[PDB]
Amino acid sequence: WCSTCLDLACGASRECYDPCFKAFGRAHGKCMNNKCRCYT
Repeated sequence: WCSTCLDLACGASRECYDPCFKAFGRAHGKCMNNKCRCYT
């Protein structure tokens, strides 16, 4: 289904930038399905 997808809902680039950065390493993702999905 989703490879680089976190379990946190989107709503603030900063909110997902914390995890999306500590999980994948790069704060670069978007909000898909009420959830932030980072990509590489």
